[PDB]
Amino acid sequence: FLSLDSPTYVLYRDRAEWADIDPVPQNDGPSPVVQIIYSEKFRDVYDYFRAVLQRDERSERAFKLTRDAIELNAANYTVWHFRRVLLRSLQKDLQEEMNYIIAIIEEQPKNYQVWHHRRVLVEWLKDPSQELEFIADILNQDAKNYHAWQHRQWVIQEFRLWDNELQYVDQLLKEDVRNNSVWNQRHFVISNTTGYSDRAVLEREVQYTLEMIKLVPHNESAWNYLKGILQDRGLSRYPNLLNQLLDLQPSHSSPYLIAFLVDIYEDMLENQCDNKEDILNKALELCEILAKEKDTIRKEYWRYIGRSLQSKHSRESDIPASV
Amino acid sequence: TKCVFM
Amino acid sequence: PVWSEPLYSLRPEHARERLQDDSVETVTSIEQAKVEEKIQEVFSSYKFNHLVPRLVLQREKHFHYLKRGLRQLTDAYECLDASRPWLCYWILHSLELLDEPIPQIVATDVCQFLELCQSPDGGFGGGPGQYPHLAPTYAAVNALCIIGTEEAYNVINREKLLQYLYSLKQPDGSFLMHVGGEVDVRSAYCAASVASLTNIITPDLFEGTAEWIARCQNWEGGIGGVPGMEAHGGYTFCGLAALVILKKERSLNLKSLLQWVTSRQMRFEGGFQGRCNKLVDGCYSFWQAGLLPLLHRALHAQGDPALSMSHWMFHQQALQEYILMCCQCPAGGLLDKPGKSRDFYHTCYCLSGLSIAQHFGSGAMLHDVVMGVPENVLQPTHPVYNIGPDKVIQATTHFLQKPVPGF
Ligand SMILES: CC(C)=CCC/C(C)=C/CC/C(C)=C/CONC(=O)CP(=O)(O)O
Ligand SMILES: [Zn+2]
Repeated sequence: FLSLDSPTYVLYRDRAEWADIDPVPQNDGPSPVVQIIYSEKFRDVYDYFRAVLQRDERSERAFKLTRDAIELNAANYTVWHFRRVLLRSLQKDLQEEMNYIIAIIEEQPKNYQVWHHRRVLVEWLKDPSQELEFIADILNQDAKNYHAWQHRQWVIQEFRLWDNELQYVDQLLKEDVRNNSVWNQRHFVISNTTGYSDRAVLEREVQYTLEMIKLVPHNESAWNYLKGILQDRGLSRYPNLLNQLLDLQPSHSSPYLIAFLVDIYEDMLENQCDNKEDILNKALELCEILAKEKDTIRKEYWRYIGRSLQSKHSRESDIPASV
Repeated sequence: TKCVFM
Repeated sequence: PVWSEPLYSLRPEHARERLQDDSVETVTSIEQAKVEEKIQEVFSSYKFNHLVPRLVLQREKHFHYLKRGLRQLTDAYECLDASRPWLCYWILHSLELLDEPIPQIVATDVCQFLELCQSPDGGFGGGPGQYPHLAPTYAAVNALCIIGTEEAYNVINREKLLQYLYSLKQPDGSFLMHVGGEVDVRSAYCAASVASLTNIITPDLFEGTAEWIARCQNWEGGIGGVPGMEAHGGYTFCGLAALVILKKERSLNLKSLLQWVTSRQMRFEGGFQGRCNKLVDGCYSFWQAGLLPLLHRALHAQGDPALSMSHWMFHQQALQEYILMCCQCPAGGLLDKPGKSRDFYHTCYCLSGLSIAQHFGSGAMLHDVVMGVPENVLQPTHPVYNIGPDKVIQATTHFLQKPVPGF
């Protein structure tokens, strides 16, 4: 009807069809704190929203009013709640409402209320047919939109729409291999489908990650993914890993590779490896290179790791005070 | 720009 | 020495911390590069201007900005019309950090305002007449505790508050943010915070909550909003802090968590990013760095012997440098990063982060690091509630006099 931004928009207090209602001013008290000096439009819409909410007027005009209240402050959760009450009482077409929420999210995609509303609509309609494509469009504008990814996981999980997601993940990783949201999605898909225990899958994943690490040795996401998928079973469980990382030391070094070596040593030492001592020293040597040269921002962490390894793996660690 | 928290 | 630069971000070696894109440009690297270039200008400004760097926290300016904002805000804040108790909390806490007294006229007016935001059924809404929501409820409680008067404490209707929390509790251990609302780790934290402070925690209130939070920890080591989501500092702080309140930190893999948070500190900028491969932001000076005091306490409670006795496991100096040199608005107020406009949220969090970086405290041991002029020292903040440690003690003690609703 009358858009909040049309040049001919009129305040509610000047609308004939609203003449019967007395606006309800905000109750801030005698001497307000954090009082917002609202614009005319804002205060006018909200005074009328307060009026309908207080009367619990479940009408078409009240419904149209919430659209304006929402555009003025899409974070107003109270307005969203009342709008959902109206969607049910007035038996409003939910697909028309889906069209509305997709437009709103397009304009304010970093809002909690808009995504929650879309979710409720999908639940009500029990129809996820428009989701993956809609979300893909939002992700095309901000590939790291947290709410978008979260809604995407919900849709995929609740409706078992796993079939094409790894393909989607591969596409986005191609666009920006540094997109951590995509690496997280990659893990989400795999752990809920084949799992990582399947040796063929794990192997494939590691080959892929090491390959990406070679193309962009400083991309921290690939490094965190590799550690992420191997750390639970134990880094020491994979003997070839160490040798292979060392082979990248020359033309693919990074404080990331150095840190990984320390993690491998740490676990090797945790699982009584051969040459206990040779390993410990290699580790402390790296912890120092990191704390003093290659990763000083994390000097306090690296000093602590060095101190922890020392505390429990030095040849003296199991020796009684008397010896 | 603003940081959303709610 | 004379050639020695006391500021970490201005040392010649520091330039080696610039991003290495491996000649493979993506949106992420391009964005990171833009920020680093802007931050580099800030760092090099004293040099190109031929002046001795002096890191000063503009207290007078921040105070004016806060003092006025506590009373009146421009329409720029219309987007926060449903978060007024947060505005009360951010402002009061910033003032407390700056060691500015709260006049009793102000305190009483804040109390009355918060009473109006309180719902007849428990919890506080974003403003008078708005439905209750856990975020505004958490903020309202914190603000009333910062005031800490008998009046402030008495505003909280504890029986109803407890009823409210129960109405939001889910079978899987989580909580809704508000009736008909979304679920994520923030709610567990908001609920644990207000319930612990007001002493309304019943035997079963948090059944399964710790487990639910633990499921939010992912392959990265950090915590996401809900199980399966990317790790983020905001949610990680909420997850760990709530577990700390519930005395269940052990449910998490603390080693992978510590490794993840420490990696969130930007090598060049010195501040923290919210998640891997994203940009630095002043508010994470609290959400991210605040995890270290929590981790320290947890690890120490397990008798970890390798724990430092004078510093947190992050570069305290570099964070302070980032905040002081890059996050202050000349006119008052703090910000996300250079180029961003100030706001009360970032003012509250940049300062909370600065305080944490300045103060180390592990029981009897105490050690401060105050970069720049000594007047820069702020009052300490409690790493769990983000209010003064004294306000926390005062509030809990007062509420322990009352019995847990029901009995
Ligand atoms: C008690 C409360 C309400 C704590 C809030 C903690 C925070 C700040 C959680 C963050 C929520 C969130 C929307 C995360 C993802 O969206 N944020 C961004 O995109 C900012 P960035 O790029 O830095 O991740
Ligand atoms: Zn921020």
